[PDB]
Amino acid sequence: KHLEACLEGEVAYQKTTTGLEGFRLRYQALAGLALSEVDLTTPFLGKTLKAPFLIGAMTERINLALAEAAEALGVGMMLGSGRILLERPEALRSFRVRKVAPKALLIANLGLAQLRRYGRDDLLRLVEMLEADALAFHVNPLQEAVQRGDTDFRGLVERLAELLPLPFPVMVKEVGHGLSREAALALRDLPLAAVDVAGAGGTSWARVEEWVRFGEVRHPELCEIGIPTARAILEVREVLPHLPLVASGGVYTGTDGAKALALGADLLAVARPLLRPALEGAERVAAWIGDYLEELRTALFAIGARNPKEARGRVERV
Amino acid sequence: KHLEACLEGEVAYQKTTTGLEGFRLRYQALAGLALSEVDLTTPFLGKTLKAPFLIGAMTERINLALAEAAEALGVGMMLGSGRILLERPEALRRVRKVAPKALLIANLGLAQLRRYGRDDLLRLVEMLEADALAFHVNPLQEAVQRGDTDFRGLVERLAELLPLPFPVMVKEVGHGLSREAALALRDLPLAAVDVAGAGGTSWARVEEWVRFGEVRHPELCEIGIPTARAILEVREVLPHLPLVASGGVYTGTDGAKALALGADLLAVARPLLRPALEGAERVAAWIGDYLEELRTALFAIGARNPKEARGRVERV
Amino acid sequence: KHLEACLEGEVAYQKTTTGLEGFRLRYQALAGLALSEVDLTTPFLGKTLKAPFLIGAMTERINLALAEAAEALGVGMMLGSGRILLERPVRKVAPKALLIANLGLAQLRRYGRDDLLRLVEMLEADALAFHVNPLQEAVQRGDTDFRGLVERLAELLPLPFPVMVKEVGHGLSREAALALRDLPLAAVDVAGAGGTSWARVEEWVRFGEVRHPELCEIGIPTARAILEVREVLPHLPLVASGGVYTGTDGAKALALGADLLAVARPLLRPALEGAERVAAWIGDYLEELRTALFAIGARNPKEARGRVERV
Amino acid sequence: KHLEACLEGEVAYQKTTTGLEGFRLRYQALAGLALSEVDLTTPFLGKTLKAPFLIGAMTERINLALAEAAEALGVGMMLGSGRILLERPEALRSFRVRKVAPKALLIANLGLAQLRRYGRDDLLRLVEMLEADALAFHVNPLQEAVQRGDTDFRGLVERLAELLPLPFPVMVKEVGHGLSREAALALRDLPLAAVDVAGAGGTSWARVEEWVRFGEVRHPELCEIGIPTARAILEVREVLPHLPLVASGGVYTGTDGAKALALGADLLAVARPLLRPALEGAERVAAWIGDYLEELRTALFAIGARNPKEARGRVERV
Amino acid sequence: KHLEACLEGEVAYQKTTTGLEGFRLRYQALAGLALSEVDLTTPFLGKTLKAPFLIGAMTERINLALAEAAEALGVGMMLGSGRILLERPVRKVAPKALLIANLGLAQLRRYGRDDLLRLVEMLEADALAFHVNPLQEAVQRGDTDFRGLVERLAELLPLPFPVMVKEVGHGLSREAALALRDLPLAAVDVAGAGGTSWARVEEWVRFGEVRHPELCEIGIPTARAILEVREVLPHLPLVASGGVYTGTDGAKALALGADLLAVARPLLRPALEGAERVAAWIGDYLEELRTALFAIGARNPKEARGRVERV
Ligand SMILES: Cc1cc2nc3c(=O)[nH]c(=O)nc-3n(C[C@H](O)[C@H](O)[C@H](O)COP(=O)(O)O)c2cc1C
Ligand SMILES: Cc1cc2nc3c(=O)[nH]c(=O)nc-3n(C[C@H](O)[C@H](O)[C@H](O)COP(=O)(O)O)c2cc1C
Ligand SMILES: Cc1cc2nc3c(=O)[nH]c(=O)nc-3n(C[C@H](O)[C@H](O)[C@H](O)COP(=O)(O)O)c2cc1C
Ligand SMILES: Cc1cc2nc3c(=O)[nH]c(=O)nc-3n(C[C@H](O)[C@H](O)[C@H](O)COP(=O)(O)O)c2cc1C
Ligand SMILES: Cc1cc2nc3c(=O)[nH]c(=O)nc-3n(C[C@H](O)[C@H](O)[C@H](O)COP(=O)(O)O)c2cc1C
Repeated sequence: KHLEACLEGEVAYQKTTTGLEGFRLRYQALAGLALSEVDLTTPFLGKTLKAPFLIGAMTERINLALAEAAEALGVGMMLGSGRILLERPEALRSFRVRKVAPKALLIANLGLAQLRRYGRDDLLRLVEMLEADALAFHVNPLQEAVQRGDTDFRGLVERLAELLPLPFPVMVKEVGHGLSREAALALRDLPLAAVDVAGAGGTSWARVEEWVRFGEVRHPELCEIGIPTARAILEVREVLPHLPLVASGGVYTGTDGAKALALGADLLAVARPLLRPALEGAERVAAWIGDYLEELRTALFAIGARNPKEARGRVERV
Repeated sequence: KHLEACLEGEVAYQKTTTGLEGFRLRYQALAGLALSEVDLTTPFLGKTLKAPFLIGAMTERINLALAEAAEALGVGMMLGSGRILLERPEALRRVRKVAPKALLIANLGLAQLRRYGRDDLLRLVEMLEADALAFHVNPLQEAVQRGDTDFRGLVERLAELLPLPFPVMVKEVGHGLSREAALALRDLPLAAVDVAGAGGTSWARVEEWVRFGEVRHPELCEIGIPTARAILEVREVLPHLPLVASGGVYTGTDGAKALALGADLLAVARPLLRPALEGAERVAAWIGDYLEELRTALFAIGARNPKEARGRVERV
Repeated sequence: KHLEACLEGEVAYQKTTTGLEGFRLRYQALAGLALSEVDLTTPFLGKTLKAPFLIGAMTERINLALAEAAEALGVGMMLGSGRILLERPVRKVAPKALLIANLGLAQLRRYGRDDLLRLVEMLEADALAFHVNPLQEAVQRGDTDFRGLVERLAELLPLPFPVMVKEVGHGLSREAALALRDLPLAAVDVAGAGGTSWARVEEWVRFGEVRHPELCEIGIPTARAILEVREVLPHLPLVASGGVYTGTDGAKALALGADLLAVARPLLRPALEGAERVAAWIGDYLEELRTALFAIGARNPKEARGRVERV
Repeated sequence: KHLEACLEGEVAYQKTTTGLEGFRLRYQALAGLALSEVDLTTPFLGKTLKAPFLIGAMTERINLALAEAAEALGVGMMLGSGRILLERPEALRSFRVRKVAPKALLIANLGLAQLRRYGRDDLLRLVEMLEADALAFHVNPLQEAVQRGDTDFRGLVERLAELLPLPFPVMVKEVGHGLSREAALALRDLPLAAVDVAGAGGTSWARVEEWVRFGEVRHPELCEIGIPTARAILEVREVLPHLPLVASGGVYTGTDGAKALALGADLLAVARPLLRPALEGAERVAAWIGDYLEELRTALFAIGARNPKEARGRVERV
Repeated sequence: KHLEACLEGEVAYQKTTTGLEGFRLRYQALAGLALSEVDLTTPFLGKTLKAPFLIGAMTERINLALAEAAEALGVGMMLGSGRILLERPVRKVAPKALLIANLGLAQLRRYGRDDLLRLVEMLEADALAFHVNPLQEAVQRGDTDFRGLVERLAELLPLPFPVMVKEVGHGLSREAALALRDLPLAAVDVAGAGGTSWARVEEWVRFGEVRHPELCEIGIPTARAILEVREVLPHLPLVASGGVYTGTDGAKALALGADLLAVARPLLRPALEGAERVAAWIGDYLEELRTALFAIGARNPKEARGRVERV
């Protein structure tokens, strides 16, 4: 159903935008460097990816096409909520993807609200079964409100905070509505491995949720609520000046990814746009991502940056 | 192919603009002067042009129509990359024949200094009988085109073998020169600079259009410094070097704004491409009309010449 | 690539239409019957389908989703050109379901009597369908020779399994139907213009856009094709396909002289999402075809014949 | 719900039209008559109405506003399905409208499919309770199909045919999808008092029905099925050359009513367009209808017709 | 100026169309032939062209680009009014190519037998074409006297080289064809409405805009002109021109009764870019005309006749 909606409905934001359009990249006609010298290699969560890119979390045959491409290109990949795996270890055969992705970095996904019913061990089991290199918890009160699902988000930050110091790197992310600066403050003390701001502008899960319930978005404005990806990057970075940040949420082009990095991001993550190419097969997914990085490179090149790092600051507000 | 695209495709910028629309000219109803007294005469690169205008660089029969008009009106003209001439001296069939007096800036493009030197340059300005030489930088274009993508140490390779017999200038091809780009040139003894900013023709678009018959990465091709921003930024860094505003400065009124923001010369390329295909008379008509309005604009502004235009504009 | 284009490009016809819009169904407010009494059961190619519907030919994991649904609902299914199978040697999910193997006429120039039997064999198909498509092949720039294919079939015809001829969306004219009148075919698929234009799909694959629009709109509108072909082959069972995307349209198709409806492209996306989605699509289509036949006053696909008028 | 949909949804036909636009009225600049001499008086179902107009059937406080206006202007009125009254005689107090409409002609409404569960007496009781001057049965297989209600319309024409010869005049009508010529044939033998073709072009009850189920019309083409009001008039008249016919189904203006009459109708009936003015009160309803007849008169006047009858034939196909 | 207008103004017809859209080509999915066997070779005015195509008359450097392409592909070419040549006295690039000299009827009022021979002479043309255009001349406000021009030609006719009459885009009516039925012409160019409207081109030159739109839409649609003229001159070779801008349209043109297609304005811009560009344009046009004839079931421009129906 949710997969159906993302593929057939108007689930993207209609009024709010990532805000990246409000910034222009500083073009250096005389930055004097060679395109061949711009290196996208970037180490993330204890592994060296060939580009600062992560396939976004998506929730069976799609995962094998996504992963296969992740390996082929050398980029990371966040798995869909393995929440269903801790409930049916028999269903493990379908998230089994290491087979196609031997080396590729794989972030397992679970979602904070679950720490209210799962603990220390269960977690280890999940990262285990999947043979993941890390684990990501996603928070999403607005989505859950509109969906009318577990609507209780009390004391989840501490329940994590305590049982934290885990064997594998851990990161927190939203699902497209964004993480505010105060949200970043609430995480500043936990020893996280990284953060995914996943802001507004791309796919609105409040819309995806309503579309699943009515076959149309009945409360448009309610579903546009969120922190634009651009604002989220700036705000979160502002609070966590050193933790590696992932910009996701409508960062659908290489040029935009460059802007994302310039504003303070370290990694880019794309989800919905890969959903269709994933249905067509790994080759198609690899093609999509390949082209995205091909332009991210050219963008960094025109900016005068030799790598995702030197992009920082190379942008100005329109 | 490139000539085809500029003539048949959507090669102009779609979202980014020159930004000149963000400024209004300060109309002086009582500046108390006569239209007849506004003089466009302006000396550039060691020659006195009748108007602060340069026909933009364009790359065979078109050049003879452009030049012929350049003479007729007394404006300059930048030649297309004569890069092909240093490779096939036979095919040097030259426009001086139609343009005896007219100021002609030869064109070559920086990335070439990686394979050509001191002499070769002199030969080019020579063969053409040009009054100067212009090197153009364009990493973004070359990236999208997928051509020579190496721009390392080109500024110095020029810097050293610089002090040349003829005046030299650096220009972009429509994506613009940033203030830092102007900084990287501040030390070289250049004769002038052409900021050639975004807003007019996007060569990234022209390039993609040549490869797919359509622009596949629109946003990627809109990357650049708007002509208005480039004028302000570059002037800011090189307060005295003569500057050429080009890149979507398609009307006289816009040229006036360009000057007001800190430019000394205006340059137009693509818009002249079609009239050039129709003949010199048509090209002369176009440019004539442009200057006719530039004059009226300077007149309404209260400026007697391209110089007094400086500052006579405000941000909307 | 072709699968990519159908899923991402403007491959549907832009100017020519099926023409079904030119006809209105004769609504009988007092036909006096019960919706429950309208039966879609229809026997085709030696099997009894639960509705006069066939999943259109489409060319790997999609086929298993399409077939699984074909079984679930009791409708037929045409397989993609098994041409690739005779060069590099789904029943598992579809035990009972009627399956028409597909090959394409131009191949009889390089394959014969046996090879055919082998194909229907390997697939465990209930019949075999040859598709003709000169316009597509022209634009594609593929095998462009269609000489003597009708006879090469005509002779080696009388085959162990029922055989049918079809186009790929540009339609079969009345003269085309004449050229087939003598062959002992099991059925025909007019596959007319109005839905997906394979000339467009073909050009889109070559330029990422349709460069010769008008050239790709060439064809016989599905409505015209039904009328024309029926006119020539008054009894051979006919399949209406080519932009017959709704139940209401299917009803019109039948009313004009069709016996079966076939849908292709519209099922391509639901096929990528899985059998449940495909079954949902088709289920809904038949749900409306039934209501349409109901309002028309027809108790079955047959009584629909003639229950329509030109607007 | 149904009342909600007609008031808030796109329940009118989207592609099919009444078809009246395909005819132009024959304007007689020199028909040489006085506007004052065109008389709308027309006797229907044993009563003399002041204009060939009937308020369409609509299904509580609205009925009192509609009726009150019916009296005020001297036009008829068809009541909503009193089907609910034969099931809850206690609910009679709400259809009780004779109090406001002492004289006005009132056609009770019931709907054919009910003769499968009600008989001779029950009918008399309904016309009785309401103190109606006649009874109208409505057929609507397409609506019922889409609604998913009683979908069995077998032998309803005869069940009526036999127990017919009733104490009060009886008429058959559709609900907006129209009656075909064959439909008219199936009625040619029954001794009906009149017929309401109620064709397509105005409100599509298939759309109203789907809108109630999904909050949107999911099968547009399916809901456009029907006989355009113009076609229905011609076709039915063709079969029943003398039975008085009512043209309804998108005949929303006086000028259109004139066209309706010209094509062979005797009475015009309007429903949905009166629904909102009915919610505002009798005065508003009277205003609407008053204005409609004011233009019908002018139209008949320009046509050269002194009354609804002389309108017959005064129109041509564009 | 006129060259400027055609290149920069809205000189095409705005309301009237060629009318070719009113016909659909009869697609023969089973015409059973090979694309390779459709031959465009067609002999015209005493020469064998490789395709039934003629570059339209256009009026200096453009002509060398057009001609050079004419040779390259093997198609004909009509020269601009050489009227200016008989007042102030391209084969070099086009040695073999068929070249129709152009002059225009209204000139026979001031030029005679010899002068004509001189023109065809100087140009080394293979024939001569006179163009009539009262509507253009009216709007232009030029020589507006067209009296007795048909006879002045009629008499001094029987000329050493083949002669043909044409309009300039407003078309030749059936009666116009009647007035020519007696003269021994080599061929006719109906040059109908639907493409470039010279009344518009003319007004655009005078006001920089079309002030009397409806006045400039006056004319016989190319489709009607083909039918009407053919009707009167069942055997004289006919050229369809006037908005016949695509191969598919050319096919329709032929099907309705034309023998040759001629394109003008659409070649004007590629002509400004050079012969290669012009050749590309025409090459692509014939490439589709071939495919169209192929789908129609026609082996050559002749078998196309009648292979079309009215929509
Ligand atoms: C089909 C689909 C499934 C998803 N499943 C998950 C999931 O299981 N867990 C999660 O944390 N996010 C999930 N997401 C969210 C993305 O990882 C993330 O919210 C992103 O911001 C939305 O993609 P973006 O805007 O490019 O489109 C899913 C998104 C899509 C489209
Ligand atoms: C047909 C055409 C050919 C050109 N050729 C050259 C060239 O050889 N070298 C160069 O440095 N710029 C060339 N240019 C670029 C212009 O000189 C310059 O980039 C300008 O900013 C684009 O024109 P503008 O925006 O008015 O249109 C060419 C532009 C056009 C339209
Ligand atoms: C992805 C796709 C694959 C197809 N593959 C074949 C094929 O292998 N053989 C064939 O004869 N037709 C094939 N078709 C054509 C259809 O069977 C048929 O031409 C139909 O008329 C097009 O579907 P329709 O108009 O509903 O959409 C294919 C169509 C689609 C969309
Ligand atoms: C709120 C509403 C309630 C209705 N109730 C009935 C009803 O009970 N019985 C009936 O036979 N028709 C009913 N109708 C139908 C009308 O009498 C008739 O179908 C008409 O053709 C629709 O109105 P028209 O097209 O102007 O809008 C109802 C229509 C509306 C808008
Ligand atoms: C630039 C241009 C110049 C032309 N010059 C002539 C001419 O000298 N004599 C003539 O008879 N027709 C001339 N024509 C007309 C064409 O030969 C003919 O009228 C044709 O129908 C218009 O081209 P078509 O509709 O494809 O565009 C000219 C057309 C154009 C566009």
